[PDB]
Amino acid sequence: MHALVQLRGEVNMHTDIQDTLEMLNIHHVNHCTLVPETDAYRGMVAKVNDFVAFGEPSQETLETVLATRAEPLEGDADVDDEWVAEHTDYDDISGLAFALLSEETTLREQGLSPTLRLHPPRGGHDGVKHPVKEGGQLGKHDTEGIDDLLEAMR
Amino acid sequence: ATGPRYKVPMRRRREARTDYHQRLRLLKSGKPRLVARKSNKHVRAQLVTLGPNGDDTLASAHSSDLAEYGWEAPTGNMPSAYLTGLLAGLRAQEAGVEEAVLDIGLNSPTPGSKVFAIQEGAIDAGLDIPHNDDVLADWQRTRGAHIAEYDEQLEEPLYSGDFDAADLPEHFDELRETLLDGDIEL
Amino acid sequence: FHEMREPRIEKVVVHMGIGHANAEDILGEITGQMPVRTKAKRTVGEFDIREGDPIGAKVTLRDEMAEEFLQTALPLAELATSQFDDTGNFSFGLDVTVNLVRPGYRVAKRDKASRSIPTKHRLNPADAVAFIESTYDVEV
Amino acid sequence: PSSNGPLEGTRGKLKNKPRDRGTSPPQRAVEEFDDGEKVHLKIDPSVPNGRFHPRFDGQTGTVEGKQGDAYKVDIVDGGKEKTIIVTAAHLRRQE
Amino acid sequence: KPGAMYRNSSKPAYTRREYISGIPGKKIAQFDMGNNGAGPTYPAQVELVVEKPVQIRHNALEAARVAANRYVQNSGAAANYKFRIRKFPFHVIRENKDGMRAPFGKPVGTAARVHGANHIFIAWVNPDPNVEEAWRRAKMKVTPTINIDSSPAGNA
RNA sequence: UUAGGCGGCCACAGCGGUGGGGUUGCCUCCCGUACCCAUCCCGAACACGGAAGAUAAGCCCACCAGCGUUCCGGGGAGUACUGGAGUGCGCGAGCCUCUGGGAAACCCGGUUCGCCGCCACC
RNA sequence: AGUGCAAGAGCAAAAGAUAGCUUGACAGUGUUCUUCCCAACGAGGAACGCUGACGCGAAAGCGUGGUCUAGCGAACCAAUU
RNA sequence: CCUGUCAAACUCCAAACUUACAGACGCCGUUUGACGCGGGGAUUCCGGUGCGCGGGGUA
Ligand SMILES: [Cl-]
Ligand SMILES: [Cl-]
Ligand SMILES: [Mg+2]
Ligand SMILES: [Mg+2]
Ligand SMILES: [Mg+2]
Ligand SMILES: [Mg+2]
Ligand SMILES: [Mg+2]
Ligand SMILES: [Mg+2]
Ligand SMILES: [Mg+2]
Ligand SMILES: [Mg+2]
Ligand code: NA
Ligand code: NA
Ligand code: NA
Ligand code: NA
Ligand code: NA
Ligand code: NA
Repeated sequence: MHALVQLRGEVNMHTDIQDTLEMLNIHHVNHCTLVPETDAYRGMVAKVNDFVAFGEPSQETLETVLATRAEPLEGDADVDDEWVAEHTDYDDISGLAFALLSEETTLREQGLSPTLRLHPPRGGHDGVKHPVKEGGQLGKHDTEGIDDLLEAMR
Repeated sequence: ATGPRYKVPMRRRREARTDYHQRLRLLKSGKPRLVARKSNKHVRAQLVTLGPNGDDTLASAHSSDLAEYGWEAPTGNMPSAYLTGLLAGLRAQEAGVEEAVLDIGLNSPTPGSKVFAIQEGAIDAGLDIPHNDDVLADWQRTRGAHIAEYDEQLEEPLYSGDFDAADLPEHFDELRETLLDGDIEL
Repeated sequence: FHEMREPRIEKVVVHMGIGHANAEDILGEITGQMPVRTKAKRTVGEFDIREGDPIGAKVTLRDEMAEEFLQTALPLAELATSQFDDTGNFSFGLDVTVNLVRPGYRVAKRDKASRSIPTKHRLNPADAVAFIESTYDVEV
Repeated sequence: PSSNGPLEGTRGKLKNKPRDRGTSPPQRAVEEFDDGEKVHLKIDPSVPNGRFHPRFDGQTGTVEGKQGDAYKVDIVDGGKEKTIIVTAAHLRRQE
Repeated sequence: KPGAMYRNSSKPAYTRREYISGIPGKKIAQFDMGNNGAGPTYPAQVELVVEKPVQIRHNALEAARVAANRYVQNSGAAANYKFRIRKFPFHVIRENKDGMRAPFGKPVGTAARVHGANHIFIAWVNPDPNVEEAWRRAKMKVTPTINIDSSPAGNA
């Protein structure tokens, strides 16, 4: 399972690429979604490769971001351990996190918005004109790499 | 053979066995084919249908297994062909086959030929087949009369030992008569 | 093995390549059976522009009709060698050609499952000279 | 295009590779299809008759009855519904 | 006319003589120079390598070749060496010589298309590289910057 | 399939070559023209009638790779080309990096001298 | 090679050649595609049927002119069936 | 036999890629009625630029 964050805007981006992000529930910059590692999903992320940051996050990081930026399908309600326990199959954020990571369920299945609306990266990211292997922030990241980004956008 | 661009004919065209232009036309009817084939000594008749991996023969008769019913004469003649046709035709009927189109392969549509005798036989067996009566022999020749008379110009038996000296178109009737009722494999 | 490997005469073609006939008559008597017209192909200067057009006749003789003919034709010829086919044929003379081959030739002349005669089973110039020379005359 | 006939720009699609040259096998010209079956359309360079407009080469339609020995195949050109009269010699069962 | 007009390979390949008439003859005199009777049985083999894809008019080929071979006469008219220009001017070139109306040009010449890194010239010499000099003069009359490369020759 | 008939795929099956096989299931060559039929001339062919002979053709069986073809390993080659991205480089032509694909020639070594279906048959 | 004529395509027991026979280059009426990709638009064209009458063939079958894509023309008026 | 080169109107080969249909996932629709059908009203038929691919042209 990979974490998807749009880092580049819609202006001037191919339409077929924009619709792809939209099918992955991201409609704004800094919006994140969690995607299972399947053939179907893999092709989609490859197509979006140049306007996004993605990678497999650590259990911890996912928990921090889930707690901090997860939302119900509808409403303000904070998604904390109690919420998770009183609304999902799991007993706490950690349990949900693990299930997501092991691709056993999805944010929607558990009554949560498929989108984690992140905050801009505190300290700024590495740039949206170059990929990771060049010092930029676009493309596939290290688990440590994704974690840094996700945590700076916590 | 000569290179990458060289065109090699379909196998059965190489073997000079199948006329594909005639085959297509034959298959147009959507009906089973009455395959009439000859050999120096025998005459074969098959009712073939189309299949996913090749033709399917649903019924057949060979001039050899004619003796199996009382044939004691040569098997490469007119009376032989007719009977083989009738025999295959009967087996055809038993198999639930009601109609067919005559496929004479690479043979020639010569009037009174053996392939047409085969066709006559199959039709009398009950098989409905597109035909033309005045392209068939005049019964007597089918019976084998032309050969009996030929032996009349004897001086030396037309048949080396075989059966009879003056031959028998009567043996023909006895057999046809036989095939038209009961008996095994029919 | 032999008997089915030994040569034999298959047709002798006597033809008079005239250029426009009355010649048939002699061909009929020299051979014994009707002659056949010889149409020509292509338009050419020898005032022979007509495509379909009688310009000679030929006669293909087989069996006895061929022997009974060669039993007078050969004697009227001397030549041999070099003037022989690579397939064991030879033409001399009014032309008189002799096509020679062995027993299983029908295999390449019939309609069903026809086939081209293997090089080995073909008749060589030499194996030809022998057969004929061994029939009322001499080679070279 | 410098002209607008049906065969304009069909040099490739209506030409056989040198080895597929020559009369095609009759088996596929007699194939029978049922209404509802999905068939791929592809003109066979060697078969003159039963063809359809070259623009439809590559389409995959639905057999929906027949006319004479030819079949009536329904396709969708862009957004438009069309019916194509075509013989078995130029059709293939999908899958 | 300047090479500026034809040195680039931005146009389609235009070489089909069955649809193009009035093509000027080539000015290139020979392609095999020196001892063409002998085969490359020499110790040293130097090559003139083009470093950029370009079009070289038959004009430049001839002047480049002449300037090189005419100089290789530091070895003599019947000297022991063989010189080869491996390219031929296949590309037909036009000129629109009315303004931009019906501008398809008329044939005015021919040029050879050389891709960066190909060798246009190859000389065969015994340890006597006067050829290295014949080429300093040759890449002097062709558009691109060039690399003088030696292959069989560890006799440095 | 101790040899047959109708085929499907239509060169992996072609081209060329070697060896083996028949008182019979057989196929052939073969023998022969009163008939049905036949040659713009010839029972050559086509058609019909038939077994004295033969396994030499064909055919069937076993096999050979020199040519052609099919597929595969290794090399060429992750090269050539290319869908997506870049305030990367270059006077420019053009190039480079990241991401997703990815060849052709040719060389060397294997494969391939058909596979499969229905029917008939010591 | 040939197949009337551009170019490209198709074709070998043929779509080519030869021979013989024949007039389907037929009347009537349609389905569909094309003309006009997608996407409306006439004449024209083609493909594929049917009804009727025929030709040839043992027969399956072929023949809705020429192997395929050019060779075409509204209303008003006249002549004609 | 050896040796030197090419093709918009060449091809023994042959991509990336575009494309018909189907299934799967995604997204979407069934009170926000999608897909589609029928009807009313238009405006519009001088376009331009960047990038990729081009054809013409010294540009
Ligand atoms: Cl037969
Ligand atoms: Cl159509
Ligand atoms: Mg909300
Ligand atoms: Mg700050
Ligand atoms: Mg920055
Ligand atoms: Mg043998
Ligand atoms: Mg036609
Ligand atoms: Mg007027
Ligand atoms: Mg009038
Ligand atoms: Mg395209
Ligand atoms: Na074909
Ligand atoms: Na002017
Ligand atoms: Na220079
Ligand atoms: Na005549
Ligand atoms: Na044999
Ligand atoms: Na119309």
